[PDB]
Amino acid sequence: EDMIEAARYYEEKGVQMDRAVMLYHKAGHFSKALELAFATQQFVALQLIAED
Repeated sequence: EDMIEAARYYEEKGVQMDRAVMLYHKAGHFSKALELAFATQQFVALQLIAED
């Protein structure tokens, strides 16, 4: 439950929002992370989300 709010805070800042995507992926809530990874063009994040 924690890194969900951590990623929300990072997106609120919007500077480390890639790290917010990383945290969202770590939370298992790939539905929120996949859209952001596609938008940011992070194929590493996309592959990590798809495998996990």
